[PDB]
Amino acid sequence: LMGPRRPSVVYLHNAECTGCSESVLRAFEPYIDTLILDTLSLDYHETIMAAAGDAAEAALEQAVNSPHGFIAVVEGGIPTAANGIYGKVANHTMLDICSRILPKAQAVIAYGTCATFGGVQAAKPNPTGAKGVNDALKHLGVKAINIAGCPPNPYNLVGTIVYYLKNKAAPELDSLNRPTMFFGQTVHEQCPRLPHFDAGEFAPSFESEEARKGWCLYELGCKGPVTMNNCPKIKFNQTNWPVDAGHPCIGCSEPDFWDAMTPFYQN
Amino acid sequence: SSYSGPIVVDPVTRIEGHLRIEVEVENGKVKNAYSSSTLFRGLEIILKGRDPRDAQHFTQRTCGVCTYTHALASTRCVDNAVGVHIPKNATYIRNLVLGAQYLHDHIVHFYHLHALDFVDVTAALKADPAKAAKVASSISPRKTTAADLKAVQDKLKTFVETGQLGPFTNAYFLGGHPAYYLDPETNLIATAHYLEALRLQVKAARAMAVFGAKNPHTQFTVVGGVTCYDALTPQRIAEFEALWKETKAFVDEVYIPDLLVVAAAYKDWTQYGGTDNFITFGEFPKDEYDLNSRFFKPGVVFKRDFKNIKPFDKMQIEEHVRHSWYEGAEARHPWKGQTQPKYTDLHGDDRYSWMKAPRYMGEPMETGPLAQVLIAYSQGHPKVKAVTDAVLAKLGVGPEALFSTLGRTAARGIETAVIAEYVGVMLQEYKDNIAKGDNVICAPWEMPKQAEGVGFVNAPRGGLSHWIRIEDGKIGNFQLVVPSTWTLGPRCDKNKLSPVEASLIGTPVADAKRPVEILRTVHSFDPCIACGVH
Ligand code: SF4
Ligand code: SF4
Ligand code: F3S
Ligand SMILES: [Mg+2]
Repeated sequence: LMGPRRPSVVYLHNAECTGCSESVLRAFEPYIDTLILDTLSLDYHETIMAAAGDAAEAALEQAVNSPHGFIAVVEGGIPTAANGIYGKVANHTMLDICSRILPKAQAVIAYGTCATFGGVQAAKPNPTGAKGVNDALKHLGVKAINIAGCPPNPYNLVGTIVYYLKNKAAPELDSLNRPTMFFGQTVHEQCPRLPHFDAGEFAPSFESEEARKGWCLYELGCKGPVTMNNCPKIKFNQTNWPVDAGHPCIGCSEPDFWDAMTPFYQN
Repeated sequence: SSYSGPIVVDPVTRIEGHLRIEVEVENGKVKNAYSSSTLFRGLEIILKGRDPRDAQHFTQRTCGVCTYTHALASTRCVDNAVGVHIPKNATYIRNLVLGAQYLHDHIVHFYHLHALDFVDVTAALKADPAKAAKVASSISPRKTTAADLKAVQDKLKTFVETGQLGPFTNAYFLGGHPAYYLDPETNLIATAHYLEALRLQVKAARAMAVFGAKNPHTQFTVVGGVTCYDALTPQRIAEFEALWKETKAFVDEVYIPDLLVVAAAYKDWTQYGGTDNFITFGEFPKDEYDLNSRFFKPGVVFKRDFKNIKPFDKMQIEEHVRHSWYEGAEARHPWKGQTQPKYTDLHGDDRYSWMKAPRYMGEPMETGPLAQVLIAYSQGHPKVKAVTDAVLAKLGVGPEALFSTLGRTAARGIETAVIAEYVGVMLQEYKDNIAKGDNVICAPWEMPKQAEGVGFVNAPRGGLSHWIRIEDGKIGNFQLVVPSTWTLGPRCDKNKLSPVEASLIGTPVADAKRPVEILRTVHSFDPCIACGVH
């Protein structure tokens, strides 16, 4: 599915909404066709691969056991309650699958806040016992690079993979294992509304003339001050990001944000 | 010489989410089917007790393929619970983002999820690019030359000669397959357009970010309206319009001609994958509180009786659990819904899925493009009628052909074409409204301590509803009933096969080790298991 030449990527889907996979399809310069045909060899990916069933499982086995080595990119939290049964693929629990495959990877990237920190299904009361990859697999020595966001900026995935392929090492990582080159600033310190924040100019409601004039969204719940991401700088889809669309940041690149940042419309 | 025995497809790939399909086949034909969804997250449990304004942020993460759709359904649901009537421009902007979602979603479905069931990409290496260009130019107003297609063939040849087939590893077509019928030239045209669509979908998704902040997972809806004052500006409107026009051109000149050429080559697929009953909720309202104000109207049809479309009564929905991994056997209306997981393993106590089994008046209902198209046709929708008639005439088949896996695939293209044109009408109405001096995008509202609400979206896979009970100003119950739950949920407590299960009966299977025929029918419904189970 891959031998020499392009580095092999094994992409796994655990408890996920596939928004992280969709974010990678939005890759721009390079686009995803360049990535799949020239940069990398995408050797397992349930959303777009041709094989299904037993043939898909054999494709996975061939990739993981390759003497050329592979990189794992993991989307979704791992459900650990009740011995892992809330999530299975090919009748194996996602916990078993990731426990057997991720220790064999040359590098692991946990892509999206669900794979990094547990995400939406880990929000209280966490009925499926969902955990992020490093939490779930601590005991096996797995240390995934965490690229957070819900979904992350795909610029941050491609930039981390390019760095790793060039330097054969992870980039500098923060205390949440996220690359400092993308997650070293708060959203707020990069925000165009920062002068209004400083001036105490807050929109009191979304219908207000202050919201129309682009006043700061802190009183309406914005989590920009407590959230590390590069959204105002890179933007999304080469055109926009939440505060420029008039909506507060909900803190989506931070651990446990579903419970820490809620109610989303309060600060 | 034909196979008798079971076949299991786990994972079903080229869908959203985690699906296991099991069939029994007798003498080469499927005799029985089970649709088993194998991931549960429990978002309905997680929502209990929270602020109703937070619901859309959680429920949008039901699914990133049908991104936006659940934020819209939850916002419509809480709008409804609080009794706010959002401003006209909020309806326009929400509707324009939804129209853009449909175009992105269905383009990606046909090429990137469905087509590898019908296109042998490696046979494209054998094609004559000059002949293929002639064929591509005869089916579309866009001219394609031999050099255009050789560039694709050259890139593909470098890829395959590397020995690293990537997403094509162990494809069911490798080495040839009796159920793959396209000639090399048509495989090359489809492969070229698969690759083109990987870049065009970037633009189709960007259209949603122009007003909606980002894709995936938009961030511009609030109770009472939308937040994006920049969406009123001529520059953001021009940016959206340019992305829309290029996406529409691709729908009209690339997707629909390819759909018709592949359908024409697989006309035997009019004979498999039919279903009996159809439900649709309508979409693109003029009035948020009247489904019959929508450009597509709601309706219910039983036993293909399209002369007698029944009104949609939201109180006749019940979600069954008897064959699902939840406690007990009692079906519930979603305003009385229950999400009480209880796993019994595959077929333990006759349970085999994490999806509930929604029934309407006790019946299993297909929803999605085939239901939206057939019901709107039967309501006299003139755009739907024009496009569907032109498709049937181009394929040389009668209306009966629509009740099939091919027909459902065709209906997805029909609805894409119709929505692509209607997005320009909505955009003009929006422009006209701004020019009248209406610059309002959000309305004020108050949270009631006790309320019931429901929000209805006809999403790319069909009728989506979110249901809230507010108690003490908080979420007392929140239930999602999602299109793929209808279509791909399991049997109910009357043991009625769901639409996907019933549609599989009769499927021929040429090679049980490579059961592409099962994928063709399953993929024609465009399953989304994260949606179905939440
Ligand atoms: S991080 Fe967000 S977008 Fe990605 S899989 Fe999880 S819920 Fe979906
Ligand atoms: S809108 Fe949010 S990120 Fe921007 S200045 Fe205000 S609090 Fe900070
Ligand atoms: S919600 Fe997420 S996408 Fe950026 S603006 Fe806030 S970190
Ligand atoms: Mg539900």
